Amino acid sequence: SQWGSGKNLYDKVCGHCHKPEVGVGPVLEGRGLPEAYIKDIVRNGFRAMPAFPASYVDDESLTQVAEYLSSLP
Amino acid sequence: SQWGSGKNLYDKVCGHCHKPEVGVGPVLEGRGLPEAYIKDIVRNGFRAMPAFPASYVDDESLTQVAEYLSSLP
Amino acid sequence: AVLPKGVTQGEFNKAVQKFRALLGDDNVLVESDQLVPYNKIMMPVENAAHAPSAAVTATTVEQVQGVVKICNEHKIPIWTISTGRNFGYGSAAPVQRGQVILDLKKMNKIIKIDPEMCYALVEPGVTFGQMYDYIQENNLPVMLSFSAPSAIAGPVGNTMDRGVGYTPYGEHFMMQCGMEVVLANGDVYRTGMGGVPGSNTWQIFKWGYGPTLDGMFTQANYGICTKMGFWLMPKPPVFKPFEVIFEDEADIVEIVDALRPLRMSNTIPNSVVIASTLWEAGSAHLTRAQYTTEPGHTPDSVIKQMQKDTGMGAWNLYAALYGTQEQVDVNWKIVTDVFKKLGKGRIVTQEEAGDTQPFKYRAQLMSGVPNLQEFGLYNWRGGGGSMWFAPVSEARGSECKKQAAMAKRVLHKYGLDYVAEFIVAPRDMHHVIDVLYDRTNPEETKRADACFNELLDEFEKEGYAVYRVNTRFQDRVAQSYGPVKRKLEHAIKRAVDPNNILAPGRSGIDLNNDF
Amino acid sequence: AVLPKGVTQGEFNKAVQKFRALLGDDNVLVESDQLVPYNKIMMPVENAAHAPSAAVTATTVEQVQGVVKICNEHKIPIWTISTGRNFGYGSAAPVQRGQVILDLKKMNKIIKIDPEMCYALVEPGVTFGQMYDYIQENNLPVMLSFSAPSAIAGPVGNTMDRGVGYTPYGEHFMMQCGMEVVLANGDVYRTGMGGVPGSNTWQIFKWGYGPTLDGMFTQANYGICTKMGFWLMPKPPVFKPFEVIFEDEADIVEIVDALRPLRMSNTIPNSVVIASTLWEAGSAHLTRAQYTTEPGHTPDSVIKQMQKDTGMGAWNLYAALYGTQEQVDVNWKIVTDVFKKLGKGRIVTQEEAGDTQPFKYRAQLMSGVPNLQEFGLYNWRGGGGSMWFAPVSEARGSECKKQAAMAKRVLHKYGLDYVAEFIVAPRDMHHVIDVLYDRTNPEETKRADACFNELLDEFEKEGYAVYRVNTRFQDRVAQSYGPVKRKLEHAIKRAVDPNNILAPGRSGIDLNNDF
Ligand SMILES: *Cc1cc2c(cc1C)nc1c(=O)[nH]c(=O)nc-1n2C[C@@H](O)[C@@H](O)[C@@H](O)COP(=O)(O)OP(=O)(O)OC[C@H]1O[C@@H](n2cnc3c(N)ncnc32)[C@H](O)[C@@H]1O
Ligand SMILES: *Cc1cc2c(cc1C)nc1c(=O)[nH]c(=O)nc-1n2C[C@@H](O)[C@@H](O)[C@@H](O)COP(=O)(O)OP(=O)(O)OC[C@H]1O[C@@H](n2cnc3c(N)ncnc32)[C@H](O)[C@@H]1O
Ligand code: HEC
Ligand code: HEC
Ligand SMILES: [Cl-]
Ligand SMILES: [Cl-]
Repeated sequence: SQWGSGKNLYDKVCGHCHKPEVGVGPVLEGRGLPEAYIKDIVRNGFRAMPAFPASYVDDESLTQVAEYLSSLP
Repeated sequence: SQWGSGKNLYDKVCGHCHKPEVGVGPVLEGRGLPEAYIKDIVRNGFRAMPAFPASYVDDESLTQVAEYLSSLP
Repeated sequence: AVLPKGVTQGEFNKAVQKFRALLGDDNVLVESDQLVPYNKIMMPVENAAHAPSAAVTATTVEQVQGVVKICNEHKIPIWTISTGRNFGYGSAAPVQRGQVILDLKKMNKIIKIDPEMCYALVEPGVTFGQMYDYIQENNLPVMLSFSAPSAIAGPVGNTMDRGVGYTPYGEHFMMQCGMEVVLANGDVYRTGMGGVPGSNTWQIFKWGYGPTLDGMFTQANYGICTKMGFWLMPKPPVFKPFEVIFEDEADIVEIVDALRPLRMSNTIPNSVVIASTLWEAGSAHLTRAQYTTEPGHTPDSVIKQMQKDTGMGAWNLYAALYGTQEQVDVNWKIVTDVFKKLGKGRIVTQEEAGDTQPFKYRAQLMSGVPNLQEFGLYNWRGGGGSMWFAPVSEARGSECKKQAAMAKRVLHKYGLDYVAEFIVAPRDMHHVIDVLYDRTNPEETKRADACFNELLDEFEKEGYAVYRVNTRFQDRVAQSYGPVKRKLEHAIKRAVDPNNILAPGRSGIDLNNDF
Repeated sequence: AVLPKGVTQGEFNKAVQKFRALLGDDNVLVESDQLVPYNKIMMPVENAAHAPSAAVTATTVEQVQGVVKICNEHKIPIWTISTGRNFGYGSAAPVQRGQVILDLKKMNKIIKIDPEMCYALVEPGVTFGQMYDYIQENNLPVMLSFSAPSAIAGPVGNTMDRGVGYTPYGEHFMMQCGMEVVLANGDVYRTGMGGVPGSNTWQIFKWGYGPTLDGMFTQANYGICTKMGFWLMPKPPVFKPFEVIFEDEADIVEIVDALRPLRMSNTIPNSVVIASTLWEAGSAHLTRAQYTTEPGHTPDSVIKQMQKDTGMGAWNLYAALYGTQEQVDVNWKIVTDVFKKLGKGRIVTQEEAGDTQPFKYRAQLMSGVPNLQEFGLYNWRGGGGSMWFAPVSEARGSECKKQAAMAKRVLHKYGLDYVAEFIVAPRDMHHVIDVLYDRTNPEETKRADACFNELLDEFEKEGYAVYRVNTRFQDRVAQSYGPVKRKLEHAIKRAVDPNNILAPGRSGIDLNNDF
């Protein structure tokens, strides 16, 4: 695994903008967003949010982060 | 005149090695060295001493420095 | 579909076949769905204009040599990226429609971090985040220098574009020492001391012998950087960040002139950032929509109200002090007395603005700890439209007033804001302006493009030129520097890249030009 | 008589005719008696090997453009010099027999010295002496940086060879900002911001946009530098020079390792020079003949006696402190405590060694006031034989012991002395060795040439290469850096100089080579 765990990809990349204390992006923690949605936003990017290619964040790490996000309160 | 006076060429170039307090080169002050000799040493250089081309120290400034050196004690 | 300029479908297919045989199938990307994330741009133009034909991922130098060999055979234009986080400058997308992307993100090995000699030798894909973890895990007494993208960006790519940071090692190219490039002919060239067998001085002595060519490769297309070394600041025992808030907009003239001798004598060793209200606001995560919904720029009235509500000034300066407690206390007295003699601005310390933003992020940026807080600037108007317009001037206060009025006038004409900061270095001052707009709105997008062209025209007329710009305006900016420069640049290009495969168009260098 | 390689007497005569028509009669030198002062060399070879065919003196850029135009017509190899005081590196003499000397000594105008932005824009012929007078006359608060030749040497020539000084601005090429070069095709190229019409930033921002080429010209033959800008250090209110004398030769290992963090953190801002006994002796004007007349090297016995008589140590370190009284006093406490904790060496202040030499000259060199005292090194053995051998290493103490033993062993083998100094910069250590011999003695001359070759072979084997060398060994040193570098260098040379007129042979770059 490229980032090891889903918590790792979140702490190293996503959380820098998404963690509630930062606030550049909306909270993703425990919102139940589908994996297929999280994959399209990361691969296409969304307005202010940049896109990450597979070389940076692969499909497998995307599944892991999607699962880590759902499991939180 | 390129250096203006003979005292000037001495203070700006020659004296930096030749003034008694420095001592890289022997004392030239009041030794009565011929102008024709001072010209050949400057144009050829002499062992530890470098050579200065006409563009740096012209023939006329050489005559002036020769004359300034003789007139000192 | 999307094809390189001058390459036929059959010739492109032979090339993609050879790319697969060399790299594997999962390292060659030709489908729209896997190519789409490279296309994301904040430039006022449709994606189709900077759409790549393919994307290959190399992991070794031998593979890069293989890629250029194939590219020479079938005249395939290749655009090289490292971490590809060049937001406001083109992102990861090519300069021209149809080029293949050489993505070196996977070539991510930290080769050496010497904690005694204080240097690092890394590969293109290494991010500042990756480096920070390694430094924190292994307890190395070194400090890192970067800009806002920090965590997700990298040393190699930022330096190839001659980017800047906020620590005393903030001038990144000045701290670069040794690089390895693979030339268009497949040859591996090492700058400085790297060509000497058995040497341990590649990241120690910059120049080497003979012409020193590191600079020839930065902001150019004469080679693909595969390794790069740079110097790291030793971690000081004491770090002292501070802020000075200023109420009136006209104060900028006296601040810069008072700060210059302190910055030139190295009393304040890091680059002094003096941020405008809107920059300060976007970074503290305030949006325009929560203050006014009126069209056009943000009026002086609401900017004055934003200042009242938050306590932020017209100009907010951030700087830092490093060294031992004793040398910090002494430099603190010198900095304090200059601000007191001026009778303007209030000093805000680490004690007062504790865990408050924007102080917290700037303090982190000045001490090499990563955070992406400044990305709030893209939330000011939203929509994902952002271009950097950054001219250079003398670190003279009269230059602040001159350039600000010029910028503000052209920005307001097109309904955009003056979101800017001055980064004062010893002699040079950078006027970093973020022309932010809504890229989803086609009308605002067409005005942003027009605003950008006019900012270049207006500034060029008064003798100012930018030193880094987005891919769309790269050929235009090349013109600001004159014809002889362009003639010399194309002469070197013909010599090292006869087949014009190495990123044609980068910085206005393309063999299809008439120079 | 003496003619250029490949040029016939008639073709040379047409060229000299055109040189006269363009420049005048008194600006074209073809007679032996006026060409002889350019021929003076300290290299172990007869004058005939580096004898010029002619010598032209230009005063304007238009004349330089005229000279290269004529040189292209009749394939005349031109060797460019500024102040031409390159002692121990080839002096003013060509790299190859028969080249014409473009002497730009008369092009001596100080274009601008900004006392606020702290920069200087000068022409090739300007000397440091000329600059010091102008600074003292006009009461400018700037400081100058140079090496021993100081007064008689110049900023342009020293920087084109990437020379070094002794103040915090001692790395001269690092402080260079903006240059103008005339290319082989007659075009006038300006680096950085100089190509932008109406700009005032040429000596303010180094890089500009696109590839930054200042480095491409230094230690190369791709252009003739006609103007050069550089940064000047603002004069500090307090200057504090000091010396630390060390009795034992083995102390060098602990000194360097203790000094590195102080040098890396900028507590000691200037380059720390650690001089050996014989360097210290020659600079204090002591000769070998007043101690021993025995053949071969100077034995350890007499070096020990020289130390006893004068009070000079095995290693003598000189450094300086700059800033306000308060920051100097603080840095003084930090430097003092490091030497006390080491328990070695005695501190000598400006109070103790008042008007005594060698302290006085080093203190002057560290504060930008000119003196030629260090020329006494040529009086150590006399005869006018001197070559600089200077490899680079990490600023690590174990490297001092390693390189010293290697150098000392090869020098003694040929009957020559180990006259050297280490110049410690933040990460790089420079082992400057002056291989001094008697050039009037043909046997000692033949051994000096042999000694130099062996020093290159011995050091290259252990991974060390030199970064600057005399004209005679320039092609040899080019080999230490590898074939790819040489191939790239000749590729650029074919592109900017197709007719091979611009100093062929400089740094091993010549189109008659097979690369
Ligand atoms: C959004 C934002 C961006 C900022 C910023 C603040 C905000 C809020 N502040 C910046 C600042 O203060 N200083 C900067 O220098 N930049 C700032 N930026 C922009 C930022 O995204 C970039 O500076 C930087 O981090 C770019 O990203 P990067 O590090 O990923 O570099 P890259 O891979 O995109 O490469 C850049 C450029 O370099 C060329 N190229 C890359 N790699 C190579 C190799 N190996 N060989 C040859 N050419 C190479 C290429 O043209 C590429 O686009
Ligand atoms: C004798 C002595 C010499 C020393 C020294 C101590 C002593 C006792 N200490 C030095 C030191 O610490 N640091 C140095 O860098 N050098 C020391 N030197 C040698 C010293 O003489 C030289 O460094 C330097 O001052 C050379 O003299 P210069 O300043 O006159 O330069 P130059 O005119 O000879 O030019 C040098 C070199 O550059 C090329 N060239 C010159 N000018 C141009 C232009 N305009 N365009 C293109 N190429 C140019 C050329 O190859 C020339 O030989
Ligand atoms: C800052 C540079 C970001 C990083 C790193 C990541 N995201 Fe993000 N994300 C960011 C912003 C500014 C926004 C809002 C964009 C807008 O204009 O609306 C987002 C949004 C998302 C969403 C959509 C949320 C929603 O619809 O409620 C998702 C699913 C998302 N981001 C995911 C995501 C992941 C998985 C990331 C790590 C790989 C990641 N983001 C990083 C800013 C930033
Ligand atoms: C230091 C770099 C020097 C400068 C500048 C000048 N001179 Fe010199 N000179 C120097 C030395 C080291 C020596 C002795 C050389 C040796 O090997 O013995 C000299 C010698 C002379 C002499 C000969 C005197 C004698 O006693 O026979 C003359 C006439 C002379 N120098 C003249 C001279 C002039 C006119 C200079 C300025 C243009 C000048 N020197 C500069 C070292 C240096
Ligand atoms: Cl972009
Ligand atoms: Cl010489």
